[PDB]
Amino acid sequence: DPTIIIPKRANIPTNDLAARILRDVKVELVYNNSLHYVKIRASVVLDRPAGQSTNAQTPMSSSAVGV
Amino acid sequence: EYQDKVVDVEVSLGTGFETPMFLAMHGNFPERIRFYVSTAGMVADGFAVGSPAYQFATNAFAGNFAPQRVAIGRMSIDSSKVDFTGTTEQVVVNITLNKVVKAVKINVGNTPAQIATALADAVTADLTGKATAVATTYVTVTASPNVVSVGKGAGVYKIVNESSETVATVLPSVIAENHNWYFLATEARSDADIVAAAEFAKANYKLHIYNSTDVDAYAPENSAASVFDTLKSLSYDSLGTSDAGADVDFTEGSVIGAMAANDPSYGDSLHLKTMPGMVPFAGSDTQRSNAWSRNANIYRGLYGGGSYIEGKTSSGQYVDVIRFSHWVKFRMEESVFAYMKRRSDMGLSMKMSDEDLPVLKSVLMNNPINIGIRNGGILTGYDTENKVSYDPTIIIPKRANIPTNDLAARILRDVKVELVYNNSLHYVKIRASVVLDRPAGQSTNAQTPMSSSAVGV
Amino acid sequence: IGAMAANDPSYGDSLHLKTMPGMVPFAGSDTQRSNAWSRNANIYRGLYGGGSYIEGKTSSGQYVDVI
Amino acid sequence: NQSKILTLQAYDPAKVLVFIGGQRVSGFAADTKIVITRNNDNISVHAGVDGEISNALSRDNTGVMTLSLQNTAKWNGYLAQWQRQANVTGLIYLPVQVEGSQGLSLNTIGWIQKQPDLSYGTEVGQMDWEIGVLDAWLSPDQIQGIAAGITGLLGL
Amino acid sequence: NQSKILTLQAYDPAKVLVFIGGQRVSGFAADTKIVITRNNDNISVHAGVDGEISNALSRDNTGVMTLSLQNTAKWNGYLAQWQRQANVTGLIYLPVQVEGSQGLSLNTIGWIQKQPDLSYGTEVGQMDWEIGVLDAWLSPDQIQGIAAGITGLLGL
Amino acid sequence: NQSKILTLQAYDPAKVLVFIGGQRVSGFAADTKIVITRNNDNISVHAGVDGEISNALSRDNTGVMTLSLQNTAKWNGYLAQWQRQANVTGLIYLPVQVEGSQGLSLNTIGWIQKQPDLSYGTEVGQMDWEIGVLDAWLSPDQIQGIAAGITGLL
Repeated sequence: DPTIIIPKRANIPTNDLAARILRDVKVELVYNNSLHYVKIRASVVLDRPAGQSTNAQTPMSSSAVGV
Repeated sequence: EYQDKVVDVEVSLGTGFETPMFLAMHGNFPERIRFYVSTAGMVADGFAVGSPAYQFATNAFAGNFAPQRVAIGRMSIDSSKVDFTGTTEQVVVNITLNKVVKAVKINVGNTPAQIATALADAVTADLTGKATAVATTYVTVTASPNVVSVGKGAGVYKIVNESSETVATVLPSVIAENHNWYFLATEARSDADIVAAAEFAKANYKLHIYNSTDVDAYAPENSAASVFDTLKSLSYDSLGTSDAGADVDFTEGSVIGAMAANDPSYGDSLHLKTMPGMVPFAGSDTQRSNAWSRNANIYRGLYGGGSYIEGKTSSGQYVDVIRFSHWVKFRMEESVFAYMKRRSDMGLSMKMSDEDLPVLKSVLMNNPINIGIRNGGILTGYDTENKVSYDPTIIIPKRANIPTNDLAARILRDVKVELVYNNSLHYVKIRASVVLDRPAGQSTNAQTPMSSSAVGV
Repeated sequence: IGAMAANDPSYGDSLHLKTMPGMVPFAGSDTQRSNAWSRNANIYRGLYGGGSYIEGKTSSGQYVDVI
Repeated sequence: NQSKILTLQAYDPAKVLVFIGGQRVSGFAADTKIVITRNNDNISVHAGVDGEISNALSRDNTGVMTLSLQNTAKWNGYLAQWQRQANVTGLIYLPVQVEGSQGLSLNTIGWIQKQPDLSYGTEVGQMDWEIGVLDAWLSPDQIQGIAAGITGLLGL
Repeated sequence: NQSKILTLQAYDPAKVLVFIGGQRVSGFAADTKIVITRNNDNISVHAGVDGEISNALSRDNTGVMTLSLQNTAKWNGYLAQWQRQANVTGLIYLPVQVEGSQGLSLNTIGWIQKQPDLSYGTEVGQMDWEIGVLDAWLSPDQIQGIAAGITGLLGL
Repeated sequence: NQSKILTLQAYDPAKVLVFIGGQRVSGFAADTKIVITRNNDNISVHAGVDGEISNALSRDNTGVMTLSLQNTAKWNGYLAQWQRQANVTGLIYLPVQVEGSQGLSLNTIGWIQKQPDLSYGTEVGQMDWEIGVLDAWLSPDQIQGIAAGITGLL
């Protein structure tokens, strides 16, 4: 999300008050990229679509052993 | 990078888990543990086709629960022995200097001695001037710093690698190195080696799997002369099963292929699961009983298919229970450890006070417990025979009960948990009845059946 | 030092389990870990995929957070 | 048994994507975005003279898709222009895709069936476009663990 | 994505102009000024004997337009006089135009279909005139950026 | 355990500035000053007979902000003139920003929804202009700290 910060009167140096200048205002943005190149990986089967295991359990996301 | 094609389309035609570790005898690399993702990776490293490691790897990836990554242990090889005992074209696949596939061939009275010496003669200059072979029924083969691998190609002969390095000392070396493996397997099928591996496995909380061709497995129930007896007598836990092809292709991989991806949280048993690569057991009815009392599982074919039987371990405990206990331990300390680390990274590390200790109930109920209840591994509810509930409970000490010594050492203990395991179904019995004349009649007593007798004295 | 500079002692937080971005996990078996501990020689140890600093005992044996 | 959460992430109406011709559609209204329905049942049953039951599969799979939009959306003008062009020339068939969230999805070829009725009133009105689609079989697609489940069903 | 305002200026019911014969119409009532609807669907579908679907464009484009007025408006008398004159002589066709605000518009030739029913009660009543129109295709017209969007749609 | 003060600075109502169209609003009435409420629940729940439950996320963030002003403030005339001008021309949207003292904030686009009643009596009355906002999400921009990533054992 964009953010904006504005100085408060307690942080303006006395010199800038004489010159009447405000600075250190800060903004933040994120740019959105377009798409240029795309790659495809096609596959043509000949005899039978590849079979899959009958393991109907939910696929675990991590290994129990961690040492 | 430059891409000439804005859109690229390459066409082709015809196209975590608990990783095991197999401790082989070889010298194809200097390290002591290497991870492979397919047999095609092992051949590049100079492993002969049909070699002990090659057979184990292909069986593991062929199961419904393949691990998709395997570890290979390394032990020094001093000699390899090819035994032609038994009546038997006999191709022997060899690889030398990791740069040639010397598939020597023999064709053949027909006694082993003829082929035994014939192959040794064929080995000479069959190049091959960097290795030696000496006959004697069997031939001894030895390398010089040349990688030499021998693998079965046909015939009845078998491969027997040999090494002076003892398993009992190697295992500590391979665990000091990368330890991300669960199943333990070896090719040192001597009686001493199996026992030593079993003892190590239970100390480091690994699972030991092995196969035996010993005929004493199903010897009469009163005779104790097999490995199964020794392991049983020591109250070890190891999933030993008796098979005939174990000593040719090392079918340990097939068993692992049916368990690597099986999540323990479901309480799923190993009973009746298929083992692609094994062969039906040919013993008679009495032999099956003898092996059962031995706690030596068998792979028996029924109604055309093949099915494992009873998954019992050496000590008599069911394997699924053993697996469940390890899963609870491993995935209970991990969740607590992970929560503690997150707190310390923020600077707000946990402190032993009554205001924070209670939080551990939410942590334990989150990762290990609730996952085990959705999948049905953990029972809940109320029992009317015992009149006792089955709900998990957790107790946490309060700051007033921690001894002053533990405060200095910063240790918390006496945390207690309670669980109930859910059993699968193995055997079912039916009592059918066929009527011939009339379905059995019943009394016209339409009163509600009384549940007790009035007289009680 | 990067894990202590901004950590004010007033919270009583310690160096246990803190992550050091750039060190390498200790490899020496498990007994070697025991020898170092008696030496008051802390080690960087990897567990569950990450890296964790274990105990900040000083040379005299007193914990660093106390000092 | 106790209570259980059916999914892990909540169903989000904005995550449902509707594509007509190749452009996402925006401007939905009220509390119903799209409604997908069939025209005929999948199987018709016939009774016999001695208890036999004969079932016949249907070979028609057309359906309807009601799109609810505000009368302040530009897609109203897009659809009106497309309707006029189709009437003038003859091309009426355009692709239609709906990517559901935690639910069934659709991918077929559709056409404009009936123009809705405007109603200028005190509040902002609602226009409902009936889009007819060739095939109306919903596809599990994103939902995982379906191939294994299908082979689990027994029957004879 | 977050929320978004569909337009810049709010829809205003008084900005909707209705012209019959060449004069603006005033005297609307209740919470519904006009309702524009068609009589038949744009395309009728037919099933085949082996799965083929055949579509036929409709060539009838007549519709209805319900005008809601109070029974204290002079346009009631205007319409009654026009109806009597049309019955006597034969001229029944007059132009009809509706200029919508932030919405679709209409421009065609219409006629008076059915006279409403009076109802003198405690409160002030409502009369609804059905005006039939030759062509009932709504036109984007005021809405901008439609020509570019029309060429954007893909289809085969 | 000892009682702890929450914030080192007291809550000053004069630091809660209200900006509509770029001008500061002055002349608020007594008791409450700003009331911000949503219109519908954030998450709806579909309870099942067996026990399975599923939730949906609301995509509507319309809200109503109530401003209370005295009868003698010029901002009443300002709002009346703005209402008339928006009615005749058509443009009805203007920015609205609220800055909290030690609380949450708000910054969206708003419009005048309902005009308040005007009573005349012995005492000076109060008129509550009802302002609607496109989105009613309160923002914790003023408070410093990022613990949302730290929190959450989901």
